[PDB]
Amino acid sequence: SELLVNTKSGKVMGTRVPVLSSHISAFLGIPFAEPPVGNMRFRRPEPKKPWSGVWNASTYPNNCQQYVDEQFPGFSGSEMWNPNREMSEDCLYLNIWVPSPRPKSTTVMVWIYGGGFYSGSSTLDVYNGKYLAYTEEVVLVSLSYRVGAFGFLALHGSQEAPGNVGLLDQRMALQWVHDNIQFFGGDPKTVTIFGESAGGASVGMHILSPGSRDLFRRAILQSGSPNCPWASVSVAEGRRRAVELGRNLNCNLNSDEELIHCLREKKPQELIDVEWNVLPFDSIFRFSFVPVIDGEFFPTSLESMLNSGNFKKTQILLGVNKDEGSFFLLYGAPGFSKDSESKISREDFMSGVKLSVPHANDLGLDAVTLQYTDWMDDNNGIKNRDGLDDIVGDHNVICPLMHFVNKYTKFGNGTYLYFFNHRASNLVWPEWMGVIHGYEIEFVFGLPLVKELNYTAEEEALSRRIMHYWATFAKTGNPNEPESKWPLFTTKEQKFIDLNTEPMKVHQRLRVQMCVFWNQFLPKLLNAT
Amino acid sequence: SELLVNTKSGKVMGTRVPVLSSHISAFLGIPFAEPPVGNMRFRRPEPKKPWSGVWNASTYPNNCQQYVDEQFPGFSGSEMWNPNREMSEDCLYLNIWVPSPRPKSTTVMVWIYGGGFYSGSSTLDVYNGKYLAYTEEVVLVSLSYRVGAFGFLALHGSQEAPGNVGLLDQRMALQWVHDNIQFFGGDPKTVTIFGESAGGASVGMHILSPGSRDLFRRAILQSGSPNCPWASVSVAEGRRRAVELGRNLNCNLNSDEELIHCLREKKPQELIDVEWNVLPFDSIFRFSFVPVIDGEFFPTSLESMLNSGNFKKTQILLGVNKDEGSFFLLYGAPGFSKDSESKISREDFMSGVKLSVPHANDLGLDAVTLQYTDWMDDNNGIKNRDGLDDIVGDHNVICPLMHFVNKYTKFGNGTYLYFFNHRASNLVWPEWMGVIHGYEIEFVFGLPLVKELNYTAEEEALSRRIMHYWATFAKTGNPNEPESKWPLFTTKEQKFIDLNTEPMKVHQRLRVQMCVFWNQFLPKLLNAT
Ligand SMILES: *[C@@H]1O[C@H](CO)[C@@H](O[C@H]2O[C@H](CO)[C@@H](O)[C@H](O)[C@H]2NC(C)=O)[C@H](O)[C@H]1NC(C)=O
Ligand SMILES: C/C=C1\[C@@H]2C=C(C)C[C@@]1(N)c1ccc(=O)[nH]c1C2
Ligand SMILES: C/C=C1\[C@@H]2C=C(C)C[C@@]1(N)c1ccc(=O)[nH]c1C2
Ligand SMILES: *[C@@H]1O[C@H](CO)[C@@H](O)[C@H](O)[C@H]1NC(C)=O
Ligand SMILES: *[C@@H]1O[C@H](CO)[C@@H](O)[C@H](O)[C@H]1NC(C)=O
Ligand SMILES: *[C@@H]1O[C@H](CO)[C@@H](O)[C@H](O)[C@H]1NC(C)=O
Ligand SMILES: *[C@@H]1O[C@H](CO)[C@@H](O)[C@H](O)[C@H]1NC(C)=O
Repeated sequence: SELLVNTKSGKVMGTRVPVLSSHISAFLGIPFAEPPVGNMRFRRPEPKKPWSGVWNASTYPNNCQQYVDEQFPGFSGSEMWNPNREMSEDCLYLNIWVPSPRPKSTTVMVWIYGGGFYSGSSTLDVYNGKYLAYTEEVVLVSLSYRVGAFGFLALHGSQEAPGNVGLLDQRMALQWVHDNIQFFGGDPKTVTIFGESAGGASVGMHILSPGSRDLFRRAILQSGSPNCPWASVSVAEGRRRAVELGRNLNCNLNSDEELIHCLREKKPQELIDVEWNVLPFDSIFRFSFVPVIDGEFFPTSLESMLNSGNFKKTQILLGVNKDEGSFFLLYGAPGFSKDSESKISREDFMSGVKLSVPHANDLGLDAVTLQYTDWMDDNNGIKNRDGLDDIVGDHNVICPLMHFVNKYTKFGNGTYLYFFNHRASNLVWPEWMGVIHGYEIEFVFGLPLVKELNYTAEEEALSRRIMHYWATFAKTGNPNEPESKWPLFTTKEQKFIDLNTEPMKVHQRLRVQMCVFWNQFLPKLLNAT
Repeated sequence: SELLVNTKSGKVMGTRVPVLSSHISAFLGIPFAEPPVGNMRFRRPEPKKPWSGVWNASTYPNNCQQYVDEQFPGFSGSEMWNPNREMSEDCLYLNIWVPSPRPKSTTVMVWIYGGGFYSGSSTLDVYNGKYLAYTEEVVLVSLSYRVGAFGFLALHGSQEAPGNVGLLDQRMALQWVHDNIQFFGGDPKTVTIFGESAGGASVGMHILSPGSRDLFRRAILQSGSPNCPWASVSVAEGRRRAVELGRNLNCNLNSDEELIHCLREKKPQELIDVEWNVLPFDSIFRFSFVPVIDGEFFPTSLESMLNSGNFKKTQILLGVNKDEGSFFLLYGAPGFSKDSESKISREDFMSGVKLSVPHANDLGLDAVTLQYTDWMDDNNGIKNRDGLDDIVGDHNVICPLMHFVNKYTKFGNGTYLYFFNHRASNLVWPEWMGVIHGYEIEFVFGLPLVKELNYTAEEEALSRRIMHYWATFAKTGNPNEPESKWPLFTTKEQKFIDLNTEPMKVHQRLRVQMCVFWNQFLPKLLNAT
């Protein structure tokens, strides 16, 4: 039967799912690791022990334990991102959408979700892979990995909580795909990993880490880079946050063994309740438990790895959205509100700058403020709001990604850069937020093709165009069909294209003026002072 | 006789001079101090001893000893600024143009020339006061003062070469005007001092210095402010440069007395020959012997004086030209030439930045470079050239002046700001230089009214308009006739007007973006690092 697949770990039974007046196969909730529960919490993952009989893969699995966004109860804009399945530490499963009839050896795409390493679910409606798998004839896989303390508590030197285990979960899923995707009709030698936000940083981290490189062929990074200021911490900071977490739960802090034991006896929600109390600074776009530069998963600092060309050399396709920063200003910066135009006063602007660049001294803050202020109209509420939006987006997403693309392109085999600037016609978030962080995902996964979702014909066309770009790239290493051509990004010309409902346009040096400030000047200033 | 005036110092005989098909009286070469020759070199000036008989004031006096510009022999563009009379240390004289018939008590304007405190002559063709005196019915006076080492060698603590003596020469001339202008038909209670470049800085210095304040009523500053980075040095730097000058002339440096004695035995040209060798840095728009913050002429630092409102409170009219920096880049920056378009490479740009901000460390240089570079087109020769032009103009003239105007306006009785951006149709300097430092002078002095000079009718109209603005301001403290109105500059609105052949336009916050960088950010950065 088409819904029955025998893998190296055992047999799995899928289910037929309808999609755009047709059907395909779906194998949901396939385990790729032993449940990281009990004495295994914080530990590196273990491969799932093979099973006898048939594994029922007809329904979505549980979501990992995580902070749940309750800032706007009942509001779909924020709740569509929250876990939509019961949460549980027993959450290491993957999902696969397979075209019908089953392919023999087709292109494979593996999705990595990414809410700042503290949130994410492979089961969100916006991650339904049936549309992409069906439309582009690719085997679509979505994995999962532990987030929050569960996946990133780091007490370097300890083997019980070494850190980066959430990344290792991802790696184990990729290993499983590499070993078994052939049985689902996928070609294990043509696997493209792609993710957004922390998922985008994750993709880049697998490109960097020696132990992950051989597990995939190509990569796509959306609004996220491995070198993002929020994507990793030093072994020392990781340890500090781990100890501080223990302090919040009245744990014995005499030894790593004492701390870990205590943390393992706590219920999942107890860790989540105090998770945010360990951040070192009052800030936005900063998360508590994230990957650590340990000398193992990451041999050396990310910058020296990028500079020496110490990473997987292949083709990459990546880009950013127009207003990456708006979402984070809304959730934490004074003056912003979901139901107002959020015009910002000169004072809230300064408070925003402080929250946006927590690690900066006064001179650094002045440099930022000067760089983003229109001194011929410094009290313009809209300009202050948009200025902060750009500050947060440039610092946390765009400029770190541009640094990565320029460093990578020097050794890579092909780079394609995009700038997504289309605001969906059916967004429920206010207009001032613009093209929000994470909102290119629905186009990548083809939601606009679903009539009931109220997208415009132009948006459906955009989705199809993006899906075909992503799938063609995954298949050939070039988004262009062998129409206007998406030029290759080169060190010299640095071309990129815009992704919107208007006729494609090619541009050059994406926000270069600002990124030179964030990538070259500010770091030098903070280091000299 | 109309050409005979009895002053408190003796009788003087003037001469009738033709002007625009008419005539007026001119009393040229009137001495206001004892010749600062011999043992008086470097000393404070002494009042001229009264004389018996009639002083022949029919011809221009000698010009003070100074460096002579030979960068373009035979070229009028540069030579029209060189001394046009024999040079001599016996140069402390003033010139007066009086309307005919002689007024009884009319508005007085005193011009102060200013080539970086190292050059200047009251006899230049562009300083002919007959046009302004005649056209506006004002008594026009042009004074003189020692420049170079002769007027500013400073060995603080010594009474033989205390420094600032060139400023004291100016003061003595103003004292003479205050005491005797009534006999020429001028009203000593309505004297406006005005000057350009170092002359503009001088005007501001008389506004600041307690001992000069009571000698005039109003002030006009053109392309120069007292706080300019090149307008003054500390007592320590002044001493260092004085000693270094002695070192260049093989002087005994055991004591101030030894050094001064040696310097006084040297011929004037010997000091001038090595004058430029004492600068501390390789730089442009920096001069060797300039005013010193001595605690006497200047009670305290200029900034604390400006901040505490410790200065003469009256009305001021001041402004700048569009391309203040071009002239200095041409004479000293790599890549610039008088006969080429001077497109600058990225490397010469960096060399230019270094020469423009000599006192800055590498971080400071990077900040400047970043601020003036268009990173979407960093190798554009014209943009690099224009960028350097702006850097030099903003740092040395415009931003220091804007800082002065904002500090002054807080305590002053009325401020009028202008931005001169008309390039004369008959300039012989290349087009890339634009509206050059010092080129608004010919319009202020009315040269365009002279047909033989080949100006356009529109330029004649502009000159008349400017002359009437200057004279009406000198007379009433308001440039506007009791036509489009020149708005008052206020701390709040910060309005100013443009001066060109096009219909007057009012603007706000003159180059505020750049000046915040130069006046607030860069100083803070250099101080923190
Ligand atoms: C990506 O790598 C390929 C192969 O390493 C580059 O193309 C090569 O194609 C052949 C090998 O398969 C060689 O014979 C060619 O010489 C080589 N291409 C050239 C002209 O050097 C390809 O250029 C790389 N693409 C990018 C964008 O770097
Ligand atoms: C940085 C946090 C994110 C990102 C964007 C949004 C809108 C919500 C978020 N919590 C989230 C939640 C779940 C998820 O899968 N991705 C993301 C990406
Ligand atoms: C800073 C030096 C200057 C200024 C502008 C020019 C063009 C020449 C200059 N040497 C000069 C020479 C004589 C003079 O009277 N003024 C000036 C003003
Ligand atoms: C598991 O499979 C059975 C059929 O064997 C069926 O009830 C359903 O698809 C799954 N059970 C659940 C989770 O309801
Ligand atoms: C489409 O529009 C209807 C009615 O306006 C609305 O109720 C519905 O929520 C929209 N579609 C979606 C995304 O549910
Ligand atoms: C000085 O005055 C005399 C007349 O007394 C006359 O020769 C001329 O105006 C002046 N002399 C000079 C400098 O030629
Ligand atoms: C006016 O033009 C003539 C002829 O073109 C030129 O020789 C002269 O120099 C100009 N006028 C001046 C400033 O001398």
